[PDB]
Amino acid sequence: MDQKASYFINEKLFTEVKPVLFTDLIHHLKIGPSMAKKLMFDYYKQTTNAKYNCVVICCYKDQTIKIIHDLSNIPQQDSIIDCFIYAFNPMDSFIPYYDIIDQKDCLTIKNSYELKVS
Amino acid sequence: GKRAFVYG
Amino acid sequence: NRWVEKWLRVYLKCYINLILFYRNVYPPQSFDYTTYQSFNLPQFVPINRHPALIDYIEELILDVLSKLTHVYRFSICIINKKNDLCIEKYVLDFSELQHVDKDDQIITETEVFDEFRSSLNSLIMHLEKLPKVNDDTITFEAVINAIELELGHKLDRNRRVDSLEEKAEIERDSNWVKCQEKIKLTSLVGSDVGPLIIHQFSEKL
Amino acid sequence: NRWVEKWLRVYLKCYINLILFYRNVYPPQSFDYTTYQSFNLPQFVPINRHPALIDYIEELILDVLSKLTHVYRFSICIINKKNDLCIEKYVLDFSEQIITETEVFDEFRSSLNSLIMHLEKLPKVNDDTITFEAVINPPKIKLTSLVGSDVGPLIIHQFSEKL
Repeated sequence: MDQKASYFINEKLFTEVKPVLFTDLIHHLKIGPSMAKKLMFDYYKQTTNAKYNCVVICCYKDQTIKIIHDLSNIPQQDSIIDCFIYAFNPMDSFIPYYDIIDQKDCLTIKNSYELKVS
Repeated sequence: GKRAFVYG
Repeated sequence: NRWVEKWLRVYLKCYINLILFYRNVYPPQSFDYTTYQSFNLPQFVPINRHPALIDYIEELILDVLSKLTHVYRFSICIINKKNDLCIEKYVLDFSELQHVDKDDQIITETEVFDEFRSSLNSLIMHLEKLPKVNDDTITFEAVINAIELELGHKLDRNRRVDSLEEKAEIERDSNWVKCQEKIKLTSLVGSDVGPLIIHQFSEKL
Repeated sequence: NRWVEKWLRVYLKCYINLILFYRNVYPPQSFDYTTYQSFNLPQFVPINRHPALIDYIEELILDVLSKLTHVYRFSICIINKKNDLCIEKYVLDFSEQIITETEVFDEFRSSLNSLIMHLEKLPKVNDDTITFEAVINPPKIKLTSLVGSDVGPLIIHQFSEKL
């Protein structure tokens, strides 16, 4: 019932139109990447008049990791396990801009040598 | 009648 | 200030040349997505290099930024070769500018670039969502709806000119002509950053 | 009349000179497009440097604006062979106490900028085998209108039916 995420995605999609790639979701919720996949699926499931669809990355790998642009086709990933949905885009192309984000809360896997101020 | 003739 | 009209120059470069890209007034193979035309762009904007044309574009932007308080609304007009009738009129604004106030505060570089990236991406969105039929035979011309201007008489009155800066200024007042002065109008999301209020819309026919 | 006469007469003389250059009634490089500006405009203003012909068009525009007060629909046709229809009809429609001098002087720029927008955007049928003729009322004709003169007291519809 986590619609607390969904309206926050709704401003960034709509009231201004900069796309979320991943990092806004992890900044907002600090949910798991599997849970972020569930959330983006839920947004896709509860889509009402998306201006344009997202394209997914595919979890099934076979020594390949490809953003799908042959959406109907199955590009070398035939016996598919799963997909991780992200990069919901208003535009023709999928480009975000990239920025420093808060990560001390958000880092899923920390550094083998943690940084020291010294 | 004729026009643009005197102003020809 | 100094940094704020640099941002206005980059924003108008992105706006103008992106309208030029999505109207196919120049061939798309000359365009490539980039961040550097003489400055730092907010988004990857498809820019053809063509140094006469980019000279023209930064010329026009340095013309519009030269007045900077008469202009309340910069715009882009779209004219066919077939008729002089306006195909689209893309709206931009210079309302409540920092530069007229000359306020030092506030820079907010990432925040102003954020709202600029938003307004650019909105321009992308409502430039693909109208279709592509008759994709060639379109041209470009500028229009400014401004509140209080007339500078074109500065060529006259037997003036004697000595400096290159006012040579440029006489070129600014020489290049601009007042014209003689609706069918559809579509909404565009503008940037709503504090000092730079750019309330940008679109017009159709 | 009423103080639009001076800028109207220079506007028609420069309009005739621009038609003479950009539709090459005379040879194109038989002009001087360098040292004359008509109004405060960037573009070249190519008047024929011929003193007898500049006096000829001087008397032409001076007499048509002498008969301005009851003048009929104005045009210029370029003719060498059988066309029998007007080419550039800058229709001088006589209006009528508005004080408009600066604004009409600005307005004749946009009339002449519509002229050059018709001139540089114009194809090429044949070189120098044509002659103009002012007239008051090439396989196939084509319709094209240009800007009006609503800021001016007299409105000029500025139609240009090419070919």
